[PDB]
Amino acid sequence: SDKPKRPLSAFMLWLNSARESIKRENPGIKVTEVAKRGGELWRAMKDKSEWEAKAAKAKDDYDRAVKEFEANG
DNA sequence: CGATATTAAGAGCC
DNA sequence: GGCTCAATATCG
Repeated sequence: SDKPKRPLSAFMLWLNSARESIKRENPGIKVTEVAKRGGELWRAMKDKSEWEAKAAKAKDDYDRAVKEFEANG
């Protein structure tokens, strides 16, 4: 199928798991507080190759889905 | 289905 | 070359 949900950053990949880790320490948080805590934690996260490999995988399937967007429009 | 709220890195739309 | 992308939780 055409029209993909676009690819993500290495940040967004980690933020989804960090949301659950931040919920364990702060009960009032949802997503925007996790984005602020996220900014300070990602600044200190060297060797981010897990997060970079997962977003690079999403970029390859995005390029595949985008090829079908030109085949169907 | 589309709009509100916060933060980042990559390659696309036409 | 200005605009595009989630992730989670709710209402028009």
